[PDB]
Amino acid sequence: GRKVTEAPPFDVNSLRRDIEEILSEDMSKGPLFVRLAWHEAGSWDCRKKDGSPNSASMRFHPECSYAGNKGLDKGRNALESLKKKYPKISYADLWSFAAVVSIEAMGGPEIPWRWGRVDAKDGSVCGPDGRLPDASRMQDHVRDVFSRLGFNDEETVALIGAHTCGECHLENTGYVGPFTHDKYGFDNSFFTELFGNEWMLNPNVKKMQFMDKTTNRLMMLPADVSILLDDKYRSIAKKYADDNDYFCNAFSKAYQKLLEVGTTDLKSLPAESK
Ligand code: HEM
Ligand code: NA
Ligand code: NA
Repeated sequence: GRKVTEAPPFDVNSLRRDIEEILSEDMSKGPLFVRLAWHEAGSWDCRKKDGSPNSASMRFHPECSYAGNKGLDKGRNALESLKKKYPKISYADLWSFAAVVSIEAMGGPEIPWRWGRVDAKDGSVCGPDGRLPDASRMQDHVRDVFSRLGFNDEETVALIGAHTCGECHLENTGYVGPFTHDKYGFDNSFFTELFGNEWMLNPNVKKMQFMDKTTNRLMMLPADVSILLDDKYRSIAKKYADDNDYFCNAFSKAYQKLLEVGTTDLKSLPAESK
């Protein structure tokens, strides 16, 4: 084990500023980068110890063409110019970093980030499909997926609270709309809106989704509203709705863990780079 501290081969403080500038020109890329890094880690099986998480294996087939990753080409493409500018960064480090920077940019927690991920060089390391969650399914499927990733219920609910930011796109997943009225803010408001609305069927979307009664401008997936139906998940979501600092600190710990599954030999930044 034992902590290793070392300056990375790239200029992390300049890289962070370049990412922030991308976000200031196009805030929609912030939630996109958070989803990108999550899908790159979401292939993990903590039992089989496979799926090539945190390795930018999503840059290869078949993983890049799995339905759960549709739209993430826009995320990969959006970082190619920073890859060229900082050529000593791995794609895996760049994706994960861009996600932690995005979260901090949207007013979210400052999430500790370590470097050293090594990029997949071919498709042979890609694990199979059906590792990413199915939005059309409910709480048992959610628990099955998050237990396979190595998370408990408190970490599962906190991670799903990332839908505080961003929105669904019909062209990517057949789902449409934001989860909150502040989609470029990172806070507990996915839980506030979840408890604070009556969810009804949206009759105008072919894939089954909900809308809020009050405005019809929010949406929830079946997997999202399954947090209300599971007694255990509901109790945990209420704690997060009630206490944004507790939600932010739970999300920070769980998202760092996510961006580190199936990794070795990671390095802490020198206090001044972090
Ligand atoms: C039950 C588990 C989850 C399911 C079923 C799920 C499903 C989805 C779907 C279907 C979208 C819409 C994607 C699109 O059309 O562009 C989405 C967006 C998003 N998801 Fe998830 N998700 C889950 C968990 C998570 C986790 C764990 C995170 C991160 C820790 C995450 C973060 C995001 C973000 C940030 C967006 C917005 C992307 C953007 O605005 O481009 N999700 N999710
Ligand atoms: Na992967
Ligand atoms: Na929000």
